[PDB]
Amino acid sequence: VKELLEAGVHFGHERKRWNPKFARYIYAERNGIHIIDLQKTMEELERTFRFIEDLAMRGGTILFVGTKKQAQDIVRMEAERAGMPYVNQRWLGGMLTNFKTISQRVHRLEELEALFASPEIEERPKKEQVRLKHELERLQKYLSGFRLLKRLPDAIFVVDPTKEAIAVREARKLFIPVIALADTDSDPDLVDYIIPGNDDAIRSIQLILSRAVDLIIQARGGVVEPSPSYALVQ
Amino acid sequence: DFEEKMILIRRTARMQAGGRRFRFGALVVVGDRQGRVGLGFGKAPEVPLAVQKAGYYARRNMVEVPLQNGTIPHEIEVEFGASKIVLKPAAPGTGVIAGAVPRAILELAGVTDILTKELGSRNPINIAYATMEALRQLRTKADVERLRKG
Amino acid sequence: MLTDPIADMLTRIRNATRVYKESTDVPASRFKEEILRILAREGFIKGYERVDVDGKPYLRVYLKYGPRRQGPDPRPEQVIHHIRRISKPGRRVYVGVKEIPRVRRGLGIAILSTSKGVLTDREARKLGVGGELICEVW
RNA sequence: CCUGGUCCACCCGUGACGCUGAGGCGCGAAAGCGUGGGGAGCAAACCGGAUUAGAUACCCGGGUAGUCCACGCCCUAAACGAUGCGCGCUAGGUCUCUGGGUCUCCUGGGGGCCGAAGCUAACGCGUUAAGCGCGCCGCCUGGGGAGUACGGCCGCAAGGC
RNA sequence: CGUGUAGGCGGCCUGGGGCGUCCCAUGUGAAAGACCACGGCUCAACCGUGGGGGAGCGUGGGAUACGCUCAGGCUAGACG
Ligand SMILES: [Mg+2]
Ligand SMILES: [Mg+2]
Ligand SMILES: [Mg+2]
Ligand SMILES: [Mg+2]
Ligand SMILES: [Mg+2]
Ligand SMILES: [Mg+2]
Ligand SMILES: [Mg+2]
Ligand SMILES: [Mg+2]
Ligand SMILES: [Mg+2]
Ligand SMILES: [Mg+2]
Ligand SMILES: [Mg+2]
Ligand SMILES: [Mg+2]
Ligand SMILES: [Mg+2]
Ligand SMILES: [Mg+2]
Ligand SMILES: [Mg+2]
Ligand SMILES: [Mg+2]
Ligand SMILES: [Mg+2]
Ligand SMILES: [Mg+2]
Repeated sequence: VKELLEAGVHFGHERKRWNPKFARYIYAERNGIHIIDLQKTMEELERTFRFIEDLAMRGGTILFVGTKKQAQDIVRMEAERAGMPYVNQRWLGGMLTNFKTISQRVHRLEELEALFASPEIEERPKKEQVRLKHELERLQKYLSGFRLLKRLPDAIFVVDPTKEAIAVREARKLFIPVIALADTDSDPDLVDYIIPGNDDAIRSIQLILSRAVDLIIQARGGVVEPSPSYALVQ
Repeated sequence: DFEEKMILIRRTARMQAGGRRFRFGALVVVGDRQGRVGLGFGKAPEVPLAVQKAGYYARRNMVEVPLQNGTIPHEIEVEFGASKIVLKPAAPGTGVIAGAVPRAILELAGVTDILTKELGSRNPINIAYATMEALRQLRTKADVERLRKG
Repeated sequence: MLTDPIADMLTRIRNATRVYKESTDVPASRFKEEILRILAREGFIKGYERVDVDGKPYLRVYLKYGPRRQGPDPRPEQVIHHIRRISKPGRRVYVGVKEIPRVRRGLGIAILSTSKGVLTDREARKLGVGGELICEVW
């Protein structure tokens, strides 16, 4: 039920823009494309969950990240559907490394969240209205999934690590165990828990992000049907 | 909260239409004297401030100096930049002979019997960074044959 | 054409470990095996076996490295951090017994050919002999 | 027409016969020199014209050696990759020249760019290394004095070492 | 910039010698100084006794991995 799914349409990706480091996880080159061995991908998925599960059943928070369009929303869902922080927009720099300052801007989101429904709006010339509204708008726009826990995540899950290695550095400099879904466009080595697979076709992201968010809640109770995925899915 | 003693402080300067703005630099070492120490370099618009930051960074970046009689496990040499540093352990009851930088660092690291020697560039800053990466590379017969398992 | 196949060998290894690697294959030699036997026997490698690459005898030498680390640059520590040759083909470096070096305070090894086989800093000091100090490893 | 080097393929032959290389020897851009030809264009020098405080210059009109050839000298240089030669070893990517194959691919030599690891004072280097190692040759040891002096050797001289 | 003289440097295997090299034994390495002890002058400086070391070099014996040399073979460097 696993091998059938992925191998259904969820493996083999980046071609000849690879990275010789990530070669212990390759089978061959079909039609010019690098086709990644799934058989080993499993033995790694295993251990990757062996970690998630030994974390979800110990109540620790995880930070999901993906800022590339072919995988923005499909992570906005899975996260809320697991009640976990995430970053859908531009992953601002120094979020984790400078957690005391990026957080000073979430304490400003609610500073407008509680001056939103209020009797003080009666006043304030139209200048500060467009202003404090917009300010709220954007503040919101970037920090939708970045409020939740005011505390350094005990881990981080990520789509394309080399696409957002900036983050991976922050986490790594803090000692935050890193888990991610890398293809051949990425370098293993600097990821603690590896999910070798497709990273652009919106298929494979669902098949892996879902069963991950599912295995999250399987250590809490509430076994359900998967999340909203198909709408314009191909 | 440790020992905290500052190596050197310097005033630097940058040019700008109308004269020379400045800035001050502070190199600081930190230790409990058990085998814990950290190096910290901090620059800021003023003396007091800079020194503060120094300490903060110092604690951020500390190393497990593994003694073995108030001295050191093995003899080492390390080049960081144009600056070479030699570390040789002395028999108990000798003294910690070194220049300001290396000494400083080594006192709070809780050494008491060590031969040193700055070679190459004797730039304080780089002798600092030098010594750290030396200590940072200390091994005991334990952690040694700990890797020669198999 | 290689002058000191040994310093080579050792370099082959020094370079091998630098990026970490299953094995590396020095071309075979009844002296290079000798030397290697003391790396494994003293725990600097997994070992080695004979092989071949089209009629040509080599030594598959399986390296050894430390445990993965935390923080940035998570590459392991090295089992062999340092391996540099003493006696060179341009300056043979011989040593009497009381002259034998004390690598790194016992932590390292001074492999060295002798009148009675390839011993080491401890091994020879015991058998009470000396000879061409071949190299220092740690 | 005469001749050098050099790469590929077949694994056929010899069986370490190798690498480097003080001195020596040869070659060595331009200019320059000797003897003898040659002279269109260009052009040190030199003559004029402007400009200019002046203009032994830059711009313009002329113009001789020279630039060319044969034979003989001279032997210098930013003679530059400012990177001695040989060998082994340490990710790949890209385009380019030229070999070979059961040719959308692989492999061998060569020339470029970006770049792991590593080096580096930094700039940068990076299988065409400035990486990691062995061999052998050359060379550096603060600036000016000075590549000067003296001596020596070479050169017809200029001058060179 | 080449070519090359002397010189330096020398791939895999097997055996003979043992020159380098390594070990043991012994002669030599004066004393004074130095250095560790112990005392002699009130301490000390100076001074005595005793011990312990000293590389080298000669002599005898032994080992043979590496270097050298003689010998037999190989094809991975080199050449054809
Ligand atoms: Mg240096
Ligand atoms: Mg034959
Ligand atoms: Mg030659
Ligand atoms: Mg000419
Ligand atoms: Mg003429
Ligand atoms: Mg004219
Ligand atoms: Mg004219
Ligand atoms: Mg000439
Ligand atoms: Mg050029
Ligand atoms: Mg090429
Ligand atoms: Mg480059
Ligand atoms: Mg290349
Ligand atoms: Mg002077
Ligand atoms: Mg001069
Ligand atoms: Mg001159
Ligand atoms: Mg003269
Ligand atoms: Mg010769
Ligand atoms: Mg005496």
